[PDB]
Amino acid sequence: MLLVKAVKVLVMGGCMLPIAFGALGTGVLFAGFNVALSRNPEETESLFNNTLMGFALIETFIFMSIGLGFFVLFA
Amino acid sequence: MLLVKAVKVLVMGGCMLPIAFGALGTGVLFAGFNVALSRNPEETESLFNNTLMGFALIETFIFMSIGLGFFVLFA
Amino acid sequence: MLLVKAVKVLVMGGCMLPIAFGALGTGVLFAGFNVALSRNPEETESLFNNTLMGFALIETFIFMSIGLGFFVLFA
Amino acid sequence: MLLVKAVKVLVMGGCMLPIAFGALGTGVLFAGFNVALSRNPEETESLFNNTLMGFALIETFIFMSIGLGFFVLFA
Amino acid sequence: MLLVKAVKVLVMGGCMLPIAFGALGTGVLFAGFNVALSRNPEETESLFNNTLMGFALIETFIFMSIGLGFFVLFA
Amino acid sequence: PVYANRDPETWRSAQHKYSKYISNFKSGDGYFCIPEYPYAGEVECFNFFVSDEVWKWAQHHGALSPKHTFTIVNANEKFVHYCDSADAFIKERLEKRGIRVEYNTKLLEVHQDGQKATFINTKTGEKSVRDYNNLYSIVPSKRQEFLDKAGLTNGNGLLN
Amino acid sequence: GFGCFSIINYLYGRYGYIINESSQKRAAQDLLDNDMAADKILFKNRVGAPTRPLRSLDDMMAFLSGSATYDQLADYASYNHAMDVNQDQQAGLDSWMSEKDKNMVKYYQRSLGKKVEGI
Amino acid sequence: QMGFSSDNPYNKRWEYKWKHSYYTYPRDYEHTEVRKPQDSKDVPPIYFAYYKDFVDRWLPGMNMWWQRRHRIFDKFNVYFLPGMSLFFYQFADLALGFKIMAAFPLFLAYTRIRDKTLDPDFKETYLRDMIYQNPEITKYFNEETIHVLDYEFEYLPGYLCPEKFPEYQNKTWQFFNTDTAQAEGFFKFGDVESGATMTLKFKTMPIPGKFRYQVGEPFYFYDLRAEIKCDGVYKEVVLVDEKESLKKIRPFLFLI
Amino acid sequence: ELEELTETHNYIPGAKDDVNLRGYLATQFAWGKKVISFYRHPADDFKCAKATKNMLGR
Ligand SMILES: CCCCCCCCCCCCCCCCCC(=O)OC[C@H](COP(=O)([O-])OCC[N+](C)(C)C)OC(=O)CCCCCCCCCCCCCCCCC
Ligand SMILES: CCCCCCCCCCCCCCCCCC(=O)OC[C@H](COP(=O)([O-])OCC[N+](C)(C)C)OC(=O)CCCCCCCCCCCCCCCCC
Ligand SMILES: CCCCCCCCCCCCCCCCCC(=O)OC[C@H](COP(=O)([O-])OCC[N+](C)(C)C)OC(=O)CCCCCCCCCCCCCCCCC
Ligand SMILES: Nc1ncnc2c1ncn2[C@@H]1O[C@H](COP(=O)(O)OP(=O)(O)OP(=O)(O)O)[C@@H](O)[C@H]1O
Ligand SMILES: [Mg+2]
Repeated sequence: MLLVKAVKVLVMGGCMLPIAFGALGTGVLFAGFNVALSRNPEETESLFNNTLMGFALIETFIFMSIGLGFFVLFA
Repeated sequence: MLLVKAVKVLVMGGCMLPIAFGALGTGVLFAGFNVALSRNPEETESLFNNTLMGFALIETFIFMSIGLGFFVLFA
Repeated sequence: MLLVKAVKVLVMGGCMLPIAFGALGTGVLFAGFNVALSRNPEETESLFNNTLMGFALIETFIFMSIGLGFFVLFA
Repeated sequence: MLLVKAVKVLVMGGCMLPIAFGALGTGVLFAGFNVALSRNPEETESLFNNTLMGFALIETFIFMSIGLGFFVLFA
Repeated sequence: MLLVKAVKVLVMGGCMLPIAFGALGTGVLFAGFNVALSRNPEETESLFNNTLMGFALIETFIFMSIGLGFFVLFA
Repeated sequence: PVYANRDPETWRSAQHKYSKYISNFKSGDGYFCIPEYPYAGEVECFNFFVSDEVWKWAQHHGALSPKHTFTIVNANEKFVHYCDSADAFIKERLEKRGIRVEYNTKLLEVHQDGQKATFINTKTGEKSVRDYNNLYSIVPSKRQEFLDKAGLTNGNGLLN
Repeated sequence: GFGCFSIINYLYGRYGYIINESSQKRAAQDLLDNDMAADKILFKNRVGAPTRPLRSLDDMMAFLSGSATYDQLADYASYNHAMDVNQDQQAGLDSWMSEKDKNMVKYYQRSLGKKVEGI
Repeated sequence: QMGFSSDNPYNKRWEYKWKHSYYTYPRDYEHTEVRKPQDSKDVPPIYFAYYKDFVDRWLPGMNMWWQRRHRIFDKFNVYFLPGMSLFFYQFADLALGFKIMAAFPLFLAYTRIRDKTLDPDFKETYLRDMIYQNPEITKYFNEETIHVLDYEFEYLPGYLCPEKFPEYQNKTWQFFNTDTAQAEGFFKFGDVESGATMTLKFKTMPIPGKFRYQVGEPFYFYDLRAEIKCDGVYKEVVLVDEKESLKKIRPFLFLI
Repeated sequence: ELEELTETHNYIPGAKDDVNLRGYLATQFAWGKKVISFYRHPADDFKCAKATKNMLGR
């Protein structure tokens, strides 16, 4: 009873792990964009759209995690 | 009994580890796509296609684990 | 009660993990901005803008965790 | 008895660790294929095949782990 | 007795750590092969043979671990 | 629809014609040709037992037309020369399954335009031409002269 | 798939006891046999709380293999007053307990809605 | 024969193909001549748009199913799927899984009825490319001067002669199909330049192509004959002969 | 002509004008500078979709 509830809240903390990797994966993504941009700035628009697009899919998993987080915490 | 139940819900939290690596693997893949795009923007099609195809396999493992999670949580 | 609070505050400590990864991703982001600037300094302002833009998406994840942290700490 | 059983289900959760690494290793491999494609896109079929081949070897370890999981879970 | 048995089962799960690192190491090796292949595709046969050879050396440690696991699991 | 026992060197990884011999046999006359001994692939290339079972299912639901003919064109008088017990089982199982065989006949020519296969009965020396729609043949061998110029081979062309 | 999964899940509800009712009766008495064995080998303080489960290896296994062991210890730690007393015991303030004080946890369990006897 | 046909007089062989962008249906059917204001009815009656959609979309669609009802009366559609729907309908109140397994065989029957009742549409662009390659036809006919006088194309009913096509004497295939899936028709052509006319008779059957389970061409012309007629010259062209085409390829025998 | 655009629901300004000069003046500083395509109706949708051996129709 009290033990399982303590584990449920504990797992809810684990969801903050992707939130960490998402930050690193984000900086890495824009780190490459600056290099890719300095390499060929004529095609900035294409790089830019693909840049933000990837970011969307990145935080998508992050949001997905929070779902599972509250699920086990309440289901 | 009650503890094994606590471990089951705990394992479900561990399933959020691929979610973290999947985010990093995504930013890394899109980070390379940017560079690979600047190096040769003529072949946007192939590069862009192979990108999402890779993203598919990446997230495939993610949801595979989620299934494994609920499986152990109820079996 | 306090025990559940003890694991809540324990989770609240986990929020400092993205705060850690956010620092590394930041260093990586500005690292690429520097080398990328050297190869094509003609577009300094462009790189600079996208640099700070990425650091914002980093804190987006950071503040998100702190929100999730304080929430589960009191909910 | 039940203690060992708790470790059985715990080891079962540990099998999701290669799943996380398999996801990251996938993006890294395809990220290189993207760059390798822009470099010399004449060998698409060759490079493309080697990519999927290597990936197949990854899932081999993945399925190997899962098999190992159920084995220790029931033996 | 029952405790040391649980640790025996626990160590059996630890063998999946090289499995994860081996999966990631696979993408890295194949990534180097693809990129190195595009730079010099005339000698694909040489690079290709060396690739699988390295992959074999990887599974050596993999099997070594599982061997070690089953050993301590019963010895 | 002409198939063989090995793949040529002009095919890439995207060609899978070898796998269509059994699948793409919707109708027509089929021939399984065996060259003159000595040849390579005596028992490791006999796929007329798996094809019969797969082609038995096609006739059940109509994928394979009922008016088809599959016969084994064996240039040699026996399948396994150095094992009678093995050859007896094959010839015995071919009859139980319902397959027809023609001995002393070897393939001689293949017309890719009209799908004509010229056969010849070495025993009688009488050749014929027969329409085919799915043809499989084990590649025939050939003795090399440099081994005969040195006086090493004996008869058929094998080393003594 | 939805049709078959919803059907077999129904059959497993209606039927199913034909092959699993034995494993439930076994675990039912086993969950009681191991609980009765825990009360035999476990350190209970002046209140019915297993405060020393790690006293020996046999106690660690009995505490985990029990059902009520988690509750008797969780309810004792979740009672603010009971821990305020222990915090005073550690400082040097202790005395004898009456039969009513010994059941401070049973009263706390009853208040939450538990079914506890021996008041 | 064209199954989907309304009271509209123009473009009969295109009625089911043409997808109009109209919000509702026109007040009157396409006029064959100029009429008077009193010949039509201003401010049509109430509920007219709903009436038109019934007599111009629903009714010609049901006449198609009724015209080609002989192609769906097989043991699979008539006995198997309804019986499978009733077995699970008795348990629909026990759980949701039975409702699904009781409705699936009905949606499956509609799909087979839907696909089987459609008018047989062959790849007409492959046909015109075939005849415009023949010099004896292009001698009198050209696309910029050719016009269609009549068109007929319909499935052949029942099983065919069990000597020319022994494939259809299969009890397993008959359990799913009551027809052959073959079609026969003709094409009345005319050339406004040379004044020539010809009747392009053709027979079709589904064939397998290059794959194991999928059909290659559901309408393959194994017989294509043209009886050309000009001012005073009569020619007979044979683009595809059946005696030579049936020796190389056989029908497909659709299942489901 | 204005009634024709309304009764046909061609309420996208400048769709039937070969040179929608009014559309260029409003987009002189717009992001993604573009004018409506000629004779574009607000109801037509030419969207397609295909399934390939790969996912997402690729
Ligand atoms: C047992 C109790 C009964 C339960 C109630 C069941 C209600 C059944 C009737 C209402 C539903 C009808 C289906 C509507 C959905 C299809 C819409 C449509 O019409 O599209 C036509 C479509 C038209 O094709 P289209 O819409 O794709 O467009 C064609 C091409 N263009 C657009 C260019 C013109 O045709 C068909 O779908 C085939 C005919 C559909 C058959 C529908 C069932 C009719 C049932 C008739 C019953 C007769 C006996 C009983 C009644 C006797 C009367 C006295
Ligand atoms: C107690 C209630 C019983 C209800 C029965 C189940 C009916 C479904 C539930 C009620 C919903 C009713 C309102 C929905 C209206 C339909 C909406 C729709 O999208 O349909 C468009 C569809 C259009 O389908 P379509 O395939 O022609 O085109 C659409 C293509 N896609 C999907 C890509 C867009 O038309 C239909 O109506 C199909 C469903 C009809 C269901 C008829 C069930 C009986 C099957 C025929 C019996 C044949 C028996 C065989 C006998 C032997 C042969 C002689
Ligand atoms: C005021 C009361 C009523 C308000 C109602 C709302 C009015 C909204 C006003 C119109 C907003 C239109 C926004 C369009 C943005 C497009 C910009 C663009 O073309 O990208 C060019 C950009 C930039 O190119 P650019 O050349 O046009 O601009 C360059 C910008 N500078 C000068 C800074 C360099 O490049 C791209 O193509 C990227 C495309 C990304 C598109 C992301 C936006 C998607 C959102 C639209 C979909 C929403 C659908 C909602 C449907 C809901 C249905 C329920
Ligand atoms: N290459 C294609 N690419 C995209 N869509 C296609 C393509 N071919 C067909 N389609 C769609 O599939 C529909 C059916 O094609 P189909 O060939 O049967 O039309 P058709 O009018 O009968 O041609 P034909 O006059 O040669 O008989 C078409 O209306 C079209 O919307
Ligand atoms: Mg057509």
